[PDB]
Amino acid sequence: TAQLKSQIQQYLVESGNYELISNELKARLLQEGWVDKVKDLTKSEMNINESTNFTQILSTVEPKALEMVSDSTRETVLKQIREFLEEIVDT
Amino acid sequence: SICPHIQQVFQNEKSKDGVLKTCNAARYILNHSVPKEKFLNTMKCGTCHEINSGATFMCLQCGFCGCWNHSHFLSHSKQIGHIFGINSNNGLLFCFKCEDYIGNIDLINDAILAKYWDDVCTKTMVPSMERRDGLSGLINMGSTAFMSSILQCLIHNPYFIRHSMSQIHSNNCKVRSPDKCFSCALDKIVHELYGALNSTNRQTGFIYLLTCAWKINQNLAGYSQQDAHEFWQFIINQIHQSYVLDLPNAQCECIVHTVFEGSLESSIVCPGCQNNSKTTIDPFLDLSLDIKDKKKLYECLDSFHKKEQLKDFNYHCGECNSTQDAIKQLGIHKLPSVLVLQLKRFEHLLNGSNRKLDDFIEFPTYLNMKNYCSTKVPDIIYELIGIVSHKGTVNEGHYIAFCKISGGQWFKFNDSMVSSISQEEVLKEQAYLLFYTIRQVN
Amino acid sequence: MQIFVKTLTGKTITLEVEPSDTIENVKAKIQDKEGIPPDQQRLIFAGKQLEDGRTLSDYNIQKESTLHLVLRLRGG
Amino acid sequence: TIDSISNGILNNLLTTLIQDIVARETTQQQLLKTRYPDLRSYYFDPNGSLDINGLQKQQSSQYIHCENCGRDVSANRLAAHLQRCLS
Amino acid sequence: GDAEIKGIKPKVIEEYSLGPSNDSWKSLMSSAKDTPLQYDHMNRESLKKYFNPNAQLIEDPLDKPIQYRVCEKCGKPLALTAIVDHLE
Ligand SMILES: [Zn+2]
Ligand SMILES: [Zn+2]
Ligand SMILES: [Zn+2]
Ligand SMILES: [Zn+2]
Ligand SMILES: [Zn+2]
Ligand SMILES: [Zn+2]
Ligand SMILES: [Zn+2]
Ligand SMILES: [Zn+2]
Repeated sequence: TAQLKSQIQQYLVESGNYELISNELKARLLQEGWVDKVKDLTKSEMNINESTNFTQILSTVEPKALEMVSDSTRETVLKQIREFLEEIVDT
Repeated sequence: SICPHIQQVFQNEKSKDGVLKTCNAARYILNHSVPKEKFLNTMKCGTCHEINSGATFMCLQCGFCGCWNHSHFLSHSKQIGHIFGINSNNGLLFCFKCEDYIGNIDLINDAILAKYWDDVCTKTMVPSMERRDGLSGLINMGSTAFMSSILQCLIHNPYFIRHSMSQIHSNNCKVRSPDKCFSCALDKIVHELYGALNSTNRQTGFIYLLTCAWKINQNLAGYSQQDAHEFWQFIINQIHQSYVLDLPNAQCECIVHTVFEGSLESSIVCPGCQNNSKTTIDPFLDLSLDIKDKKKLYECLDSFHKKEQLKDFNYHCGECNSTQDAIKQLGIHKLPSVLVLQLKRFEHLLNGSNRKLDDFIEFPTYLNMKNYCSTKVPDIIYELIGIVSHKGTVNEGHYIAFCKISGGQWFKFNDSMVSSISQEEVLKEQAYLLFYTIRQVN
Repeated sequence: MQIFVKTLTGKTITLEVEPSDTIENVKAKIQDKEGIPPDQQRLIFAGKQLEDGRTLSDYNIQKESTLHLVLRLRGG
Repeated sequence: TIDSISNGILNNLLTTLIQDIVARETTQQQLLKTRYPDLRSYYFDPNGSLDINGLQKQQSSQYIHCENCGRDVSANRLAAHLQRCLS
Repeated sequence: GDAEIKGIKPKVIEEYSLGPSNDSWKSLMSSAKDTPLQYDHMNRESLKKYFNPNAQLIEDPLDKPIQYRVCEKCGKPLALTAIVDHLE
């Protein structure tokens, strides 16, 4: 169920592991240049759109920003998450 | 061009005071909540219970929080009519009827001044368009490139700009004037570049600075070619001396000593018994790194941090009584908020000359200092914000500055020419000095 | 007292000194080891260059303190 | 699945962070567009010769009025002027 | 990795106490007033260990342009926190 995902998130927050995932993700994105790339993308989308309307800009930036995440960052963070999940779910 | 829903609320003074009070309250909570509480109580949707289901918004009108990704705040606003929510990652106000953020109302952006706003509007205005980022050239007055390059890094330093615009020096300064006071001259440059003093425009503060500098040190006053690092150290020392001069009652608490100061741990280790005393602690305001036979900045930090056995040092171990050559290591004991790096772009040869080292050294846009701190160590990431480059030889050349401002944008400062430049091109420069500001400490 | 200088290559050298020794005397000892004339040396400790006509004790340099030696990259 | 849930958690973090960055950039440009009806971006010149206003280097014949002696001085000699003039 | 999830370990549901919510974010004020200034990406314990205790910190100093207004009388650029005092 949907109740499962929230319980798990709640676990990751109370154990401190959520902050570790969230910091590590942020550190790696920053270092690979992705934050600066999203800022450059958003600037360009605003120019094209001729409007700063957040809903419109987000619908075009968001899919491209998700694709810009390096495979390296994506797998490293997925691992760190997976290892946290193995401690608390039954397989 | 403004959300009409919020304008409608703002017709009634009391309703307006109520919105600002809740915005102030939400933002105070966001800056004073430990990470676990902040996740559980500001980033958790009241309807789906997930954490970070996209942005989570805190309702202005009730205590509910709802997510972006499953449309849960949007449902709250249709069900109950509560159309305003505060994004819990940044404090921004979203209108769910417009489906846009409200970012262009000065009172909301400056809500911490809400109670004074009558007086604020009438006595102060918004920056002018061409002055808003303080971008302006400084004319070459003879050999002033070593001055202007450093000045541009300083007036684009977010710590120095906050300090200057907060009037900290102005409020306490005894000497009173840009003719005599070096700090007042710096503040006049900021005044001129971001405000109004009310072709050769916007040079008055820089002339004042040239004059103060002549009264203290003629060699660094712009007639002859000088080193940019030496001028950098000269300026910050003047800022510190102004602060000492202004105290009623002469570890320093001035702006320089709370922003640029760190300390090194120098350890001398028995190779006999691993005895780790005495460790010495030396302050620094910058690190000077050797670059010979290296190609990356991290390799230069590695060299600085590498163990050396001291062959000309007289060692006697107090634990084991050994007299073997001691092992010396420099580590960082305390990091500063702004890390300043000087690359030692010069060598002395045993034929009685000096020559510049022109090698390109690769520097990153974000720098992790974890592997350089003495004594697990977390990730400690700085963002690159300024570069001073030198072109020419050891005895003659020219300086240019590159600085980074909000929105990812870099500018190149070459005397009177200020130009827009891509990050990619900045990363190709021959860096002499590098300015890094703290971003993330895990 | 023994102090250290981190030199132009990052190699550390050691000097034998007293707190009352002048900076100019310190520079002449570095010249003996490195060969760099005193007027070309910049000696940095705690963010300040050490000035001729002052002494090590003026700058609170104690045993096993490390000075950083640089030259000047002139430009204008 | 382990991968199912892992991806969901990462996509929560990623979209949160994207939405934060995009909100900060769009409010900022919203404010600038409202505040300056006439707003134009800083000129970017891929040939690298024009300034943030689209002007060329001025280049000499520039002067500055010296406040200390009341006389106009060639701008590129101001530091040399001040050496004599200040004493 | 493709392994299916049966449920949360019941060992774990016990240790952590794992409809729509009744929580109010407004109820956070008292504990927020008791809490020193926090940074989202600057771990407080790490700060005390690796940074000076009087260190000036601006988290994310380039996220927005510098925020100021200009005095109508003297044209000085003023940080928001300095405006009321400047106005004598
Ligand atoms: Zn609206
Ligand atoms: Zn939800
Ligand atoms: Zn509500
Ligand atoms: Zn002053
Ligand atoms: Zn100080
Ligand atoms: Zn020993
Ligand atoms: Zn004159
Ligand atoms: Zn004023």
